[PDB]
Amino acid sequence: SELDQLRQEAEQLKNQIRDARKACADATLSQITNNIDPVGRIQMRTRRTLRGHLAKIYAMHWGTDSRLLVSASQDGKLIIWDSYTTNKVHAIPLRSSWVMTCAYAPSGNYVACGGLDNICSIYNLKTREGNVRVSRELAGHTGYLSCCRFLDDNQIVTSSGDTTCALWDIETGQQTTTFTGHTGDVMSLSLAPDTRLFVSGACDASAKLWDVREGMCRQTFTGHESDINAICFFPNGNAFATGSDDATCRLFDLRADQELMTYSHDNIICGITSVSFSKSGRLLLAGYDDFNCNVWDALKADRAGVLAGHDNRVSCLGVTDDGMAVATGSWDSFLKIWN
Amino acid sequence: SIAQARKLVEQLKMEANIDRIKVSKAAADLMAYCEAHAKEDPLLTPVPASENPFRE
Amino acid sequence: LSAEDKAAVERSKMIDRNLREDGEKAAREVKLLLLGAGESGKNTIVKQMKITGIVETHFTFKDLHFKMFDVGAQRSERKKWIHCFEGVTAIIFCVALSDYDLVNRMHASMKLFDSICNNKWFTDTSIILFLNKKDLFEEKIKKSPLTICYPEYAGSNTYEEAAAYIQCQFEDLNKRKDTKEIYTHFTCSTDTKNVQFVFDAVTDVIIKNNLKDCGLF
Amino acid sequence: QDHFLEIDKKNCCVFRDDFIVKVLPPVLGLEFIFGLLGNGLALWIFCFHSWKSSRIFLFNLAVADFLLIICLPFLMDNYVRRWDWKFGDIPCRLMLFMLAMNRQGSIIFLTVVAVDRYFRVVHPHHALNKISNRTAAIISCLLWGITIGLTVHLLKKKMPIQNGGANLCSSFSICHTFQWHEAMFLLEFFLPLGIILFCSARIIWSLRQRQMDRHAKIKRAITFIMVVAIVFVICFLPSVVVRIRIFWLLHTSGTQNCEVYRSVDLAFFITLSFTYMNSMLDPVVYYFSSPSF
Amino acid sequence: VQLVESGGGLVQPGGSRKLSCSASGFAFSSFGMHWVRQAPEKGLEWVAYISSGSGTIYYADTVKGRFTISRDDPKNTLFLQMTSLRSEDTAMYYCVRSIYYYGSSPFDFWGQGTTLTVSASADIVMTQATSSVPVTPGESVSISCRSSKSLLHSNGNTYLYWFLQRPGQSPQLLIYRMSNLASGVPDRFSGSGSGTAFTLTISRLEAEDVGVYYCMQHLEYPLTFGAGTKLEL
Ligand SMILES: O=C(O)c1cccnc1
Repeated sequence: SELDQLRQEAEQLKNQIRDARKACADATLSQITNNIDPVGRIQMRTRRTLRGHLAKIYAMHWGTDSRLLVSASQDGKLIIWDSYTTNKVHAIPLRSSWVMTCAYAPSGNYVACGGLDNICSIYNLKTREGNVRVSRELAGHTGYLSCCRFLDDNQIVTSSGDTTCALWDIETGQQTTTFTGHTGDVMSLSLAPDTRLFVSGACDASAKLWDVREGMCRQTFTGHESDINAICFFPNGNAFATGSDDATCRLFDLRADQELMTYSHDNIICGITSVSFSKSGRLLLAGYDDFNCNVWDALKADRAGVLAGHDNRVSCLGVTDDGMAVATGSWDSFLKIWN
Repeated sequence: SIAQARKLVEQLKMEANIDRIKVSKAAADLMAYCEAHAKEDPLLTPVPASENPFRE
Repeated sequence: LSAEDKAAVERSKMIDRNLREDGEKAAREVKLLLLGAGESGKNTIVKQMKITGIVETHFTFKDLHFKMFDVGAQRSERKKWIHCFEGVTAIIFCVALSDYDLVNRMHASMKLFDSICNNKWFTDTSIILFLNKKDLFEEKIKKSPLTICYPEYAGSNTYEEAAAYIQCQFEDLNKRKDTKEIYTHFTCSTDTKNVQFVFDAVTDVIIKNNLKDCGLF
Repeated sequence: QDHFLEIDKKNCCVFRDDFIVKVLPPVLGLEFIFGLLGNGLALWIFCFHSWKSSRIFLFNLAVADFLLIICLPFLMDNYVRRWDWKFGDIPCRLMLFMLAMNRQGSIIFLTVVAVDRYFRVVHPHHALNKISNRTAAIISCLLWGITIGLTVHLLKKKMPIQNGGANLCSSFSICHTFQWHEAMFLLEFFLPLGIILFCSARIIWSLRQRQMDRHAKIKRAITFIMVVAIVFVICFLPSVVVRIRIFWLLHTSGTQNCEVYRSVDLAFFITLSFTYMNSMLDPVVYYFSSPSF
Repeated sequence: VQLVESGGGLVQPGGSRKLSCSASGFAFSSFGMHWVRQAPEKGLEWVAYISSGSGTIYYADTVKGRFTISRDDPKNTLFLQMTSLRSEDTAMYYCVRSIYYYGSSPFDFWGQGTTLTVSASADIVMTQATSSVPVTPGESVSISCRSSKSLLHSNGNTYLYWFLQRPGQSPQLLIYRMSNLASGVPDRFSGSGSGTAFTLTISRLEAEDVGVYYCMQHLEYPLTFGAGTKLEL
């Protein structure tokens, strides 16, 4: 028996799960979506241009008010941008300039940042002293932090470059739940509207669904052939999409446990950095390494819009909860508001 | 090793026990939600500049 | 027109002034990236310098501020975070000369150097080669020949020729020879010498970028 | 005496000869086209190519040359009629001021580019990081203002002097006094020439000291700068030498009684065409040298 | 957070002196400063304002030119120089901090104040409906006010501030912009308005509510105060 029998059993589970996935296969969404009319070409313009940053912008996130957004760039500065009037509400200097992830708390009282440093710093915005100060130093990780997202005013879920994903609480500063299912490096995270399930993609082309409370792998997806660099949640909370360096985007449904479609075009051959969804879910916006940001129809899976307002790699892409505007940031140190 | 393979077994039976639903019905749920709220999605159908807060 | 937003605009102007000052400050400073296999190899030059994630080393030499980033402790796939160091002036790559007799490790260093050299992100960044363990290599030559892991090698076993052979074996992997310039140098026990070589190489690279911007390269 | 004084305020011994129409038309016609094409294409390239301070001086030189090459086709019209001019005083002095200011600005911008290269080679760690674009813009505006001020002396219109009832627009002549315009023609050469020669020598010395790069980059830059310096010297030296001989003859007896001015005037007016040949050559050398073009 | 004022005292007519205020517990550099004086028998009234960058200095119409305000950010202290003082200048002066950004709560902290005494148009006028209203514990009291000009700015926010000054201490901010609660204020407080008619409701009054309530507008540059309504236990 020994490792031979165990490996054969694992292979048998793999075949059984593949056959089960084939069992529910009914029809590709493309044919059923033929009934609904196409969205058509979408003309998009940049209403505001944020030129405060001077280095490459890596990550950004919108607030719950759909007005304030937080930007992270390699120069080691976080800027809170007022979208309506293009004003810098706050400027937070970072001890570690190598920052590639940031998030905005749902209540708008806390922000988080991280990157090549193994510490996920938490900053307070509403300090009575009037200045921004560090609240917690989550330094329990070993690998580089790639994505951190606020789950509540006292709980934050973060993913590191190692094979472990950790859930942290602000009050104590210790790891509550640790997930070790992934084998590669986790790049991006996404929190469902319910705030009970969250997906995670790793470099091994594996997307896994994790439960915040119970803490085990609920779903697995292996439709991609390369690293999952971008991942986001569909607004309804039952579907999610992934972006990879293979120049293709894909949409998965938790209930179906299958890849419903893949978004790609022959001309596009470079990787994908960030992905986001619109309020209605019709529009699937994803950044690309080229000097272009592509908007796809999530249902028909076709190129619906083209944003060529950038001259460098597009890295971050955030969509307001109300869908009033979309902000796209690139490595050109310029952030533009689009709608 | 064996233990982690057994955990894989459990989750797959766990996902197995989840009622893997079929593509249909599932697609109709998305279609119904879109048409039910497409009437008030600014990015799909923008409001006039008078009501739009982002007007120049 | 505005009533209270003028104060916000003024505050934004102060923030912009501070950001511009910090940007000029950072632009004046020069960045260096550390790479190699084996902690002692990198720590040798760090100790030789004269004034947990990445380790930041700041030192002023000849009125120039040097920022050296040690990324050897990350232990993560370089393919997903090497692009962060696109703008670094030079990459200090360290390889121990005495590592050839240890288990194969010289072959691993050669693969690491090949991967770093052929990276698309480092297409216009120079690499500074620091061959550590100079004395240990000379002691090793008298006991073990270089031909154990170098079957193609055929020549006398001496310090000069062995060092030259290792140098030219590390040099050929630079496929894009026209753009990049490899400034190989042997680590010296005497202080105030390696830093001189690093400063000279960085000055040469900066002159090259200046001439590129002029319109001559 | 046929070639007597065309006296307005000084004893101008201007001449009128045959070879001018036989020799000027081809050179000036070819220069007009070649210069306008070569320089306008560079301007269009700049109109869509970044904003870094390095190219501001090059664009200023390009616009200066563009303005320069327009007046020369009129200097032609003057030569075609062999020192006769059809238009009024206002056009004459406006176009001559444009020509002189353009030449001075081109020389000054060439010197500024040479100094910029000297700073960016010999002293990489100096006030050259990016001289924030506003600083370079104000420096360029100050240079334009000072060159305009040193040339407005021409715009104080006297009259379209008539030799035999035909207007001649030459500010250059053999005169009894060394007015400002003669010193400017010498100061525009010795100072910029010395500055550029010193910059090139220092660049060569520093590059050869400890900067060896035989990958067809450093050698290419060295040869390019050497050849541009050589063409500048060849273009500007003959005219200043001719004027030096003219003024040596003027003071050393022979201020009147038609001296070798007979042929020296032709020599000067033929060597002056090299000043516009320099304008023609400047873009093709400076702008096309970079691989971006 | 502490704002301690000092330097007041007795001044002869047409005299001069320098009031000082040392700031601690907060970033003085970021916060702009306001000066408000209260007459022994009258209400509050704004004097001058200095922004964070020491620019856009504003003065009241009745004190323009006569008074001057300065700051020294390294020194972490505020100066208020006055000369040729008049009889009406006798009042208790408070230094008030203020930060200006989206979601801010300006005028959220007031100093203990310094006393000054002297030996023997085109502004916003706020009409106070009442000056004294008896109340009892456990009841509800509503205070109504009127403004000469509508404060509903086109941006959607109204510039209204409510301050409560109990006997023996400086005023305390209750509600700013008639839609937000200041830090440390019990949630029982509430406010509403229609652009011109403003009401302040204090449900479930306790004994600590005894004091005088002052209204403030921040639409126009010249800040003004109301006559003040005093509540009797
Ligand atoms: O270019 C000049 O300065 C000039 C041209 C023609 C005649 N005299 C002078």
